[PDB]
Amino acid sequence: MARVDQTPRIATKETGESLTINCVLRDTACALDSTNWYRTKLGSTKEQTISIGGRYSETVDEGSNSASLTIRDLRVEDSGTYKCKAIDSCWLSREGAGTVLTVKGGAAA
Amino acid sequence: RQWALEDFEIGRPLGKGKFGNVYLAREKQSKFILALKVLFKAQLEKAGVEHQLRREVEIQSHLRHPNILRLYGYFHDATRVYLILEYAPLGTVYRELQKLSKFDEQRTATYITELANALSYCHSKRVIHRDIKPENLLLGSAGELKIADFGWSVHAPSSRRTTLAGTLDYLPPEMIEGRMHDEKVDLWSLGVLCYEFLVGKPPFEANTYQETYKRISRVEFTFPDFVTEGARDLISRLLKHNPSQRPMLREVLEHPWITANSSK
Ligand SMILES: Nc1ncnc2c1ncn2[C@@H]1O[C@H](COP(=O)(O)OP(=O)(O)O)[C@@H](O)[C@H]1O
Repeated sequence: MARVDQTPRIATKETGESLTINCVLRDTACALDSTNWYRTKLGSTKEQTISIGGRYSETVDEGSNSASLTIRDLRVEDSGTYKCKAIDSCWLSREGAGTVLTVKGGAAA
Repeated sequence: RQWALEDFEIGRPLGKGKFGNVYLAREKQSKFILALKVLFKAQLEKAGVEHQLRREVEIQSHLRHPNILRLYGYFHDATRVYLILEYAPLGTVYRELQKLSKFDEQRTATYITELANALSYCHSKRVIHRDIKPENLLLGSAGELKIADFGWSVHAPSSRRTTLAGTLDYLPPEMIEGRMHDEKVDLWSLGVLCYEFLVGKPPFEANTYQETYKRISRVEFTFPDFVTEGARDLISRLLKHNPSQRPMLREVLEHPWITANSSK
């Protein structure tokens, strides 16, 4: 009954704002210590790795079996679906159900 | 995990690795031939690299390119981890270099093209590869090379200090001197491999650790007389101490020596 809980499932933000996505592996002693982040931009078919650095940062909380991704200074280009994916300490594949991010406004302009 | 050992018939060993063996195998239902890499958990844990492997296997699972070895899946039992891999029937580039001593310009330029194509694809997926060694380049049925080392990174830049490899010979100066590194390591690797393919040994090879460290840090290398002007130009453009001065992958693929000699 292990599950990865990814939040928020849906996010609408304005340009310049920040988004934190959280993923928690619940209901299991298996450890989520190895999380990678992926994005498919809106309108695209290509999944990409979220490379850490610049506007993108990430944390791990080993004690709570969680991992987070923060994107700061959001841009319209950032619109898309985001997922955490990992192989946990039990060698089992884990993935969040995803965050559908829409960045609308507030100035293009 | 849904694949299991009973799904496979095992054949001859393909070779021995640090943490177990690799076997030829076929999946029983489809009779599809593949390679099964077996790793002992206790050995991975002993060396303390199991966590890193789980990160790398996850990354590898997304990479689909003719010049990148395909990972089809994985599974485990109480003592072992099993990686289901593309079978590369023509062995390693390392072994090919042992047999041929040196490669001609066509084979070299074609291999460099394949690597640059693979690395270009990697950039499009935003994954970074670290150093590339000939023993981790396998050959497909049509003689095309496949990057086989799972050596991927998702931090740009990175301050990481793996791998305690064999020698320093394939590491860029920023990695041995302890500075940050990113995608520009790619181009150093292409320069080292281009040289090694043409000459038969990598450009900074020496009898001692000390001398190799110094030659890499100083970018101290020379060419045998038979190396042509175009090859010298490409290699010298690639082996820059300052990573920011190394070319873009497109510039490698468009280099006159590459376009003149590559079959691809
Ligand atoms: N997918 C493959 N297809 C064909 N041969 C392989 C494959 N993977 C490994 N081998 C052979 O098995 C040997 C074990 O190598 P490898 O698995 O790379 O060990 P290590 O984990 O120590 O790097 C290699 O020398 C290579 O020749």
